[PDB]
Amino acid sequence: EFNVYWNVPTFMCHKYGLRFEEVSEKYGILQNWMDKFRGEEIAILYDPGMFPALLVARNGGVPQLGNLTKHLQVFRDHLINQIPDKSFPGVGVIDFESWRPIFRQNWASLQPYKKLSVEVVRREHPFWDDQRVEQEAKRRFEKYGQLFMEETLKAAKRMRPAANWGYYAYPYCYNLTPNQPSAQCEATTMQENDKMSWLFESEDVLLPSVYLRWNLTSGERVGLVGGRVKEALRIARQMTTSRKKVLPYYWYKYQDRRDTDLSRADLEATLRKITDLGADGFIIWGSSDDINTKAKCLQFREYLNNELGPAVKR
Repeated sequence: EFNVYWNVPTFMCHKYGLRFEEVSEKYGILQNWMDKFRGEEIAILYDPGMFPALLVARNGGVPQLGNLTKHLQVFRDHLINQIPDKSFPGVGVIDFESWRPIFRQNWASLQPYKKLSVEVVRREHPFWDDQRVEQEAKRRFEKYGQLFMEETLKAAKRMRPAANWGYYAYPYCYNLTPNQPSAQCEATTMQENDKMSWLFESEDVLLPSVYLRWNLTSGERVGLVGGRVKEALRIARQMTTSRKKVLPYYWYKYQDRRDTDLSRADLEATLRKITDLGADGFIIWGSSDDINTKAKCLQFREYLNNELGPAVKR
């Protein structure tokens, strides 16, 4: 079975008389009833609850200073508000992007999580040797990072047990990065994904994000997708406990050229890579900002009928 899901917020175009019925009627894409954003096929929760984050530190900033009970209470209300049907049977996507639960992977723009972790240990234990400080910072961050992510996922699964739940973008790969220029995932990240059974055995579906970059060759764009889909399939077949579905998150815009629609050549080669590798389908995502006016709705509909729809159909 191969299932393609509509996760583009075309509900914003309904006020203009554009209901996007062709998604399911012509292109065979699974679509929520009445083209609702959240429905029986799929529902994404954007930054649900009150995950500790650095924005100002929200709920502690780093997970080891966070209030878990506060987060879980808010998360419960957000889930119930957005997914009122207890019997929701679709793909439930938790979109939590503040930090990675692996200390080492909080690089570049996520570096402040590493720094704050160490600062807190140093302040509390000024006379601990540096190795002890570093070790403690990593340990505490990973311990509470795991607690927040695993407890939230457990709560979602308990409250909505008929759905298949997962976190957006995990597992990570970091291919075509400086440090890792080839299309293969970073080796240390592969090892860290292998030891993250607490997350992957609990998830029902793996959702690697495979958004293309414009500043890459055509072959490199396929490689970006391929490396990420292979990482998710390895982990999906890994898992001791179960057989996970793999549904890559796919965007019709370039991640580094956000106003530019994917070319037909790119749609064809990358959607072919996803299917050829044996994924269980894919999820087409869109940003609200790209279809929040009638003219944006009509331009997106033109792209859907000109290129995206046809490519997805076959």
